[PDB]
Amino acid sequence: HHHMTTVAEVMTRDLATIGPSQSLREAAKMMDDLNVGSLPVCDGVNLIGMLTDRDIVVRAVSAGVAPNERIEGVVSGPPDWCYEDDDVDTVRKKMEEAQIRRVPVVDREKRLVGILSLGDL
Amino acid sequence: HMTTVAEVMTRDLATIGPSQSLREAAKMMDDLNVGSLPVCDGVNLIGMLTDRDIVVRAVSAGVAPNERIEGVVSGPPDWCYEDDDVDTVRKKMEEAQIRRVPVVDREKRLVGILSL
Ligand SMILES: [Cl-]
Ligand SMILES: [Cl-]
Repeated sequence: HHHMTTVAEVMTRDLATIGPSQSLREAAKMMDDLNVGSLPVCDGVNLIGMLTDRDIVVRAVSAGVAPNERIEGVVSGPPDWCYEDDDVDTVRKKMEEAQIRRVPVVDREKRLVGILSLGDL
Repeated sequence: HMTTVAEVMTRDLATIGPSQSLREAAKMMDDLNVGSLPVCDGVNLIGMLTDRDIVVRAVSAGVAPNERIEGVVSGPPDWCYEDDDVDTVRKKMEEAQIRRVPVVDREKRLVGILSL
């Protein structure tokens, strides 16, 4: 048995992201269509944060921020994130510590390369 | 000895009615640190409105925060009686990935909320 499993071996590489200038309505539609509760917010491979369904509710809806408004005013971080060569068990423990279900994965240049979800484990 | 739902549920009820706004629901979820709220019209338990429901049924449709929540909730809700076995109910909650279940008496009146 050669090695402990790395994030790269279990993450998804089919990346669905949303930009900071897109609307809360667009984020909510993407969450519904993809059946996910959290989206990576990026400009291209440049990771800004993760936006959750609960973030939309407690940071936007509760404050009267309407669906046409841009995501970027609602994003708050710093995001959890990991490197693709990190050990998956260590990352899983950090996800449970933050009570998150998806974590973005970057390469050594901090470019977004994947998403690790609890369901991948 | 079997622990019943009544022994561990919260009896302090904070519910929302169908005529109240999405903003009010979201603010209650934040203030109470919960992901779902019982929707009640008087003694009539209609369903459990989740934070995700607000997003995928209201925000995704462009609904403004001041709009009422009526019709956003979908069901039927999971629910249990106060004298049900809590271990059984929690097994069902784990299976369905729900974190809160409304608890009713034999007349189907809301008496508590079970969390975990
Ligand atoms: Cl989901
Ligand atoms: Cl929560």
